[PDB]
Amino acid sequence: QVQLVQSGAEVKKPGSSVKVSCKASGGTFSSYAISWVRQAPGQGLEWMGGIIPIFGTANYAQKFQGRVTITADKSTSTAYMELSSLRSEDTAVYYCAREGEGWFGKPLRAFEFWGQGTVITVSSASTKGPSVFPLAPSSSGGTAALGCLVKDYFPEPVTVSWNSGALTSGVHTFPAVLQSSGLYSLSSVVTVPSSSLGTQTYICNVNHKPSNTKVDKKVEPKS
Amino acid sequence: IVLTQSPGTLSLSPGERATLSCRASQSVSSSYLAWYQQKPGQAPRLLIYGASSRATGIPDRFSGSGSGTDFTLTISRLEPEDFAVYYCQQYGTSQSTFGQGTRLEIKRTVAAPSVFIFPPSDEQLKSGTASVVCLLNNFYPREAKVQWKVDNALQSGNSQESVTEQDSKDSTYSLSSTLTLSKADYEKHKVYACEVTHQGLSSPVTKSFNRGE
Amino acid sequence: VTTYKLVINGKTLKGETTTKAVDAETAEKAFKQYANDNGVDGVWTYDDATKTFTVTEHHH
Repeated sequence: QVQLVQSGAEVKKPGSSVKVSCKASGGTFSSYAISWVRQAPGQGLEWMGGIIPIFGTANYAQKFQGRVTITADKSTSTAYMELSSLRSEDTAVYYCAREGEGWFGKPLRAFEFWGQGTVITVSSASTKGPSVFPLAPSSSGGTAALGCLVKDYFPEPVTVSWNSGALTSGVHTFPAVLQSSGLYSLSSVVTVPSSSLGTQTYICNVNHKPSNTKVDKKVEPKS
Repeated sequence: IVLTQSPGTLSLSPGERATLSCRASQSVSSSYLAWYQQKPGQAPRLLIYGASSRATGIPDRFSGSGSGTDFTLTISRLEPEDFAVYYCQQYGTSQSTFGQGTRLEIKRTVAAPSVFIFPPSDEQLKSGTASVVCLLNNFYPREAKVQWKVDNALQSGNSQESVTEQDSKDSTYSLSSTLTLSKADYEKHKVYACEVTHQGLSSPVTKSFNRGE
Repeated sequence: VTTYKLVINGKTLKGETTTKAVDAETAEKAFKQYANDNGVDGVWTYDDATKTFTVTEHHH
């Protein structure tokens, strides 16, 4: 069955170039268009271009003519996209999509199959593990809120759990925010009964794979 | 071509009928109009191709219609898994454009937020920066306003915020806002307050603390 | 160029993180800043066989 597997996330310096790969398995790789569609954080779908491998002819959105190159390698059923002189506005998820087939007569004229996406971050920042600060419950009717502030890391993503995954009810982990420093920042909060602050331990488990940070912060009530 | 979707947000209850609109600046052939569904963190999913044909595996409560410049996606009875972002697309070999997306959100009763404020921790103040966090928990609708005040002076340009997706259990939203100052600026003031405006509050709510106490 | 590791043994912060440096002295300077940024103050030890720093706060 048709499957598109894309290469992994990349951080790139501004002005450089990146090559993203999309390997297709389980279908003919020849007469069906492979396109590239990008999505900047919080924004819509934007078609970049596409190629019919058997003909080799690539088309591009006007916006990207001159710094994108889409190629296809029939020897490995892989499609490639090269984007050069990267700018910050090129931070996005890049999807590869393949046209579907008709029943007997053909082109679907729609993207039936999508890759899982490739996160491209364009930044001059260096890899940095997070700082984890407590958001301490104070002394909201019988309910207390606490959490962790996961600050000044790069790149995305970080994962947060509470008490090694045993605490899930009331948990809110917010989408990260990009600071003027170039570093990301996010908060995870949990709502708990005020009565439990004296008897339960609340530990936020922070994982940042790019820096191999695995770190556990005990959040205790301030007196 | 410019594809314009309406409305931008559609708030409906499960069981209701959703009608999504895609209008084109110029005529689009019916076999080139496709609809996609996208959920947070996932790739888009093909729903309708050729304006009216359901892709393999799409339940028959999804239907598409239209020709020329007016196209429509109808969902006859909203199941909870149908709340998502929807994109129309004009498929093309040499040029292809997407609509800007419609967000289909669950409508529920108004719920005022619970507001908490957290001072910067002692361990952060060791490092020369101070972060103040205001939490707005489980409110609906999504629109909320947060004003920071330092010694009753309105702040500006020194905060960032973000909002959760809509909760699957109770359909509410939560919001976190962080006000950032140097440690030196934080030591020069005493009252840190966060004032929340929202539809479920008959008047702005203020949560605050005095530095030190 | 060579990966160094930091194990954190604090009262409230426990775990590990890494960094890439040429020197053990360049890694030490990166780790000591990180530990201060997280408000950790403790006793420092180093094992060159494993390229691992350890910071341990008094009690836990």
